Amino acid sequence: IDRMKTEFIANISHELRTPLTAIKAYAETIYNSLGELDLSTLKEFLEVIIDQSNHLENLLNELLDFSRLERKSLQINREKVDLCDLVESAVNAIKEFASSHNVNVLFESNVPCPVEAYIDPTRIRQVLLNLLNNGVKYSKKDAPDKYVKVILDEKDGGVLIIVEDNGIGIPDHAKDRIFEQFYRVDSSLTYEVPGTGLGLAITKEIVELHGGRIWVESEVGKGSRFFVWIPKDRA
Amino acid sequence: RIDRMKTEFIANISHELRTPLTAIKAYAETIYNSLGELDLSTLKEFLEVIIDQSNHLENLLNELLDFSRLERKSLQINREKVDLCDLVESAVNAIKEFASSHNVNVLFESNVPCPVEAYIDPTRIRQVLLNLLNNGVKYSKKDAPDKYVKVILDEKDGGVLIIVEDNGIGIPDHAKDRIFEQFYRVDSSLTYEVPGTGLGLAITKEIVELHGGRIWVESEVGKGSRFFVWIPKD
Amino acid sequence: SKKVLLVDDSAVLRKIVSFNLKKEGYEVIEAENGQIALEKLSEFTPDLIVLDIMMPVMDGFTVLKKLQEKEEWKRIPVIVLTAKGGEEDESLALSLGARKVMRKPFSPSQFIEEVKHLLN
Amino acid sequence: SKKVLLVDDSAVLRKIVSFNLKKEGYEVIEAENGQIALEKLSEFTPDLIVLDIMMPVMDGFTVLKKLQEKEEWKRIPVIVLTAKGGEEDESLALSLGARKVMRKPFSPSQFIEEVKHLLNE
Ligand SMILES: Nc1ncnc2c1ncn2[C@@H]1O[C@H](COP(=O)(O)OP(=O)(O)O)[C@@H](O)[C@H]1O
Ligand SMILES: Nc1ncnc2c1ncn2[C@@H]1O[C@H](COP(=O)(O)OP(=O)(O)O)[C@@H](O)[C@H]1O
Ligand SMILES: [Mg+2]
Ligand SMILES: [Mg+2]
Repeated sequence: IDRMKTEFIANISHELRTPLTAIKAYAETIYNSLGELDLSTLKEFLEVIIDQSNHLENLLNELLDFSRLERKSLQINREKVDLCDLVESAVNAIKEFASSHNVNVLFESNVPCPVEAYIDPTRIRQVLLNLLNNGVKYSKKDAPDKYVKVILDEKDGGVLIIVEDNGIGIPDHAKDRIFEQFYRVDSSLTYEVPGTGLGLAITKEIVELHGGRIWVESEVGKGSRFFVWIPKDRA
Repeated sequence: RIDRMKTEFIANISHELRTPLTAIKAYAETIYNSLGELDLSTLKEFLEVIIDQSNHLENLLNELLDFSRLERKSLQINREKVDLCDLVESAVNAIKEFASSHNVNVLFESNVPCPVEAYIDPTRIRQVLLNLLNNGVKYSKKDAPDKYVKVILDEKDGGVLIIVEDNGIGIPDHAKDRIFEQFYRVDSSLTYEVPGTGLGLAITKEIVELHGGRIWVESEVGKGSRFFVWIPKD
Repeated sequence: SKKVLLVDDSAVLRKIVSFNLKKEGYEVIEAENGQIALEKLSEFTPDLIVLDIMMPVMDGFTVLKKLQEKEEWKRIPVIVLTAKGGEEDESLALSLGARKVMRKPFSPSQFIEEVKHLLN
Repeated sequence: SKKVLLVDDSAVLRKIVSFNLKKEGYEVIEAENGQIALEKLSEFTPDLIVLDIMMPVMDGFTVLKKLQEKEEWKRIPVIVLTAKGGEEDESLALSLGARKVMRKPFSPSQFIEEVKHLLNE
């Protein structure tokens, strides 16, 4: 609505200034310290600027994809993708971000691979990355056994991917509103976790463009489970 | 009002911050992949671009943060005795580079003798002066040798009348009312490639109105534009 | 030996693209907009054109259109390097005659190997 | 010679601040939340505390509060380096006992100049 839009704008400022602080500080340090900076540190500091730019790029791509999905100008080119491979490549991309928060990234499969499916690989990779990122971002604060498990399964003439976690959990009053645009569960736990409230709004629209659905089951303290069903066949 | 501007506004932020990032990323990877093939004067030049492009990037986030504050009724003025006469030259300096970069000349004169004392917040009026100066450069004539942005200082009605004149593209009459609205931009072929959120004037309109002042505009399509800023002295 | 036409309104982006092009021993001639780009084609014929979309005076789609209308300019390879990340933006450029479209922000390493592909 | 307790949940932020602190000659001790910062105060008493606001377990405002109610910690200078760029956020920190507040993004040059000011006081 509006009160949300305002919070949303403030959230963009917050999430975007975190990598900018790094980019700006590391660059000025390299500039001011060329005389007292060995080669491996220079390369390391350069790598931070490059990595922090890539995260900053991904957040801008979230804003762009949302505006395209709002305007209804985003396509969906389907093809014969191996889904068992596609989840694994998505998990490899998160492994670095997962290691920062002490999160394990499991992939189990009930049906035997390879799992054939007629979907857009780029957009389903974006769906999985969003759910995997939320698993890491909204995990427990101090725990030794924090994980994000992706369970692949085949059901109802489709493909049922489940993203399980043992994180903070979602209350029942928020369980409906989590998929809305700009919505975030405002609490004492999630006060310092960055986010716009667009990820699940982008994920719901992408999944529903494929003729599929997404829903959630969660308990506060225990964890959350995100189920996403998509059809297999063309016709 | 409309979740249509909102949708256009989200795209505009993405477009706007995507430029200094393209630079930051390209220059950083270039330095990283070409250490053996860069003299030292270029490495410092390339590092400086990253630094400058980040300051543009940051300025852009302060616009989003200040706007959110204005909307939440969080910003509040701390007034003090300042000389708008220098505070204006200062500002003008801070945009010097952006100007040249656009083949724009930033002038400054005063109809009354300086110094001109006034009880205002120097930080927030600097932000008002910068926004109007930066708009003068942004929306100048596309191909011309005599393009400029002139700031005129004056005293009127027991107040200080700052005018920001230019000879740029101008504004159509149907937009004259809507330019100060949040998220609004004049959509046209001349303002197609120009980046912007539509927050600057909305931010400037709230800052000036918190001081008990007002802002209005006169503009001519092709000739130029003039932004009048009246503020009480004390 | 190889001559590349760099067409972009950002002077910051022209510098870093020209640096990476000159790093591979290519010659670089720059252009501030689409209208200037076409004016310089009377002087010489480039082996590759790096083209931006969003520019004042004349945009990149207009350049891609007019490159096809002239006989001499039609077969010159064009890489579109642009901030416009839409799929319908890409399809328009490819139909207008662009050989490849790369989005901004970009990787200088990936850009240069794609430049090498069209020249070789 | 001078010890500096670095308190921020970001590992990337801690590294670059630690680099500029070590480049002057100051030894640093790191803490990824407010509770660890207070736990490590039992080991040693720093000459300066670089403190973040937003972080899990315990936040910077409650750290700033707890530093004053204990007698041993209340006279240690504190620079608040934080992403919160509001005026009411600054005023709360200064009232809670912080000697200076700096906004992120920050300049390492200006930050070290302020670190020199409080240590050479
Ligand atoms: N895996 C998860 N575990 C716990 N909470 C979640 C999870 N995924 C989403 N949420 C909740 O839903 C809200 C919105 O999430 P999302 O739409 O992904 O945007 P963002 O992550 O940017 O806030 C969050 O505030 C969060 O509390
Ligand atoms: N000096 C000026 N000359 C011409 N047009 C202007 C000027 N200042 C503002 N405008 C018009 O007002 C609109 C909104 O301006 P502003 O609120 O500053 O946002 P933006 O950052 O998008 O320019 C612009 O789209 C522009 O067309
Ligand atoms: Mg452009
Ligand atoms: Mg923090």
